[PDB]
Amino acid sequence: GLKALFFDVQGTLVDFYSTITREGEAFSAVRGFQADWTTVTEQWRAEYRSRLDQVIKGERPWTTTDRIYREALDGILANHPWGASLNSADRDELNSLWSKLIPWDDTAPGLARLRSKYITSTLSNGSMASVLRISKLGALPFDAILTAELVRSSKPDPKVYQLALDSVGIEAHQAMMVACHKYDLQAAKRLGFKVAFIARPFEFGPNKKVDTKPEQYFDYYANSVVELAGMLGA
Amino acid sequence: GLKALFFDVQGTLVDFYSTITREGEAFSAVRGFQADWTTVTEQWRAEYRSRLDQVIKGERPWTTTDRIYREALDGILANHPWGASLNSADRDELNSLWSKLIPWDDTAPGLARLRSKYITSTLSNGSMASVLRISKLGALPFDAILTAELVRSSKPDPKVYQLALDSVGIEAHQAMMVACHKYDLQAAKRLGFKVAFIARPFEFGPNKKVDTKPEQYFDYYANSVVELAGMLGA
Repeated sequence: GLKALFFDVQGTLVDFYSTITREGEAFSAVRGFQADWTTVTEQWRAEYRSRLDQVIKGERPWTTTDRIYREALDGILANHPWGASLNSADRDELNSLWSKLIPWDDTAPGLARLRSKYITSTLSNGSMASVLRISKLGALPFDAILTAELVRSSKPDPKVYQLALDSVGIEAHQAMMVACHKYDLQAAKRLGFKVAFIARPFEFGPNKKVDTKPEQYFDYYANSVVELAGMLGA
Repeated sequence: GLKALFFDVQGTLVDFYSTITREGEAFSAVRGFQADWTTVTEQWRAEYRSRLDQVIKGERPWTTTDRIYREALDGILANHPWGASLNSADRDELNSLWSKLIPWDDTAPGLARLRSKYITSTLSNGSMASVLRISKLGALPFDAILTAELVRSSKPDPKVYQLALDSVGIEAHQAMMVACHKYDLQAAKRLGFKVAFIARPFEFGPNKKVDTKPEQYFDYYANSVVELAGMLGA
């Protein structure tokens, strides 16, 4: 990280857990039902992985992640009674959430600092649509917005890390990946990137354990974007 | 136009003529010679687009616009008596100016104001790296940077404007094209965009004339970005 930092978004920068469980509470109660939004979040994400692997395994073909979440919702709604009462336009509204995820309280100030010293960009699996709307809404400054949609792929596919470099015009040794997911940081480190870990102990909500162990290949390890800004001289 | 705005960059938002003629005027000073930076500019932009046209046709493998300008520089430099004295690091410098184009005075505040009411992004023909770099340099605020290198093409190719709708999630009638070039707005309007024309009479410097007539098919017609912000109520 001597010229540009690339920031994973979901979990790393934004709280999808709180977003689905709180906004979904406004959705449920207003339709007269109560839903287990903690379970729904899980089945939706897991149903998004498996529906992504198949997208990465090569049999099921590429679609924007906004379309992946929306088809995943039809699968998991079928394992809830109330899912049947939601029409197709109800589920569009429910799916819209992923373009609305909430920042962690350190994301905006640490993004602002770092960009005062660096080129900053997203490198996320979300849609460009969602990631653009997530940053505008949450006031997150970025010099640019890149997602895996632009290469029709998915991290940890090297096509995706190459796009970071190509779109900013730098060598790997000049870039650093910022993610709370260690798989992401290995693929980047395989490819020569510098890497920073932001520990996100509540990524998946209050009752779950996450993996926040340090690791030697980590160039930096931080509990917030602001702390990472401090170790990088911003 | 009611949800998102897209801006052409060269000519429309940044003063490339001043950039080359000023910064270019200092490049020779450091090295002890003189040139017509006006003449170089015209030849350079011209050879670039001719070579560009050989990649659109496919008769020439696709290269980045930065690579494309770097080769054009070699071709035009043959015609000037100070050319042989620029080694290839001298020319790499010279080529770095296309990522340093200076905003027009109005550009920064109008984009700051127009981003308060709409989603906004570049949609220019240059490279991502250049466009990202000019924006960060001129402190120009955008929710996202898009160029036609993201689809290995160039305006008025319809992909380029589709890619605008795809990334933001909006259809063409809620999107607006902004440019000082009429070929660009002609395409945006056939594809259902609203279109705003920005008149840039000094685009090519003092001793030239520029067609900046209004048109029936323009949705808006302004002499600055801050003027266009005023007309859109921002």
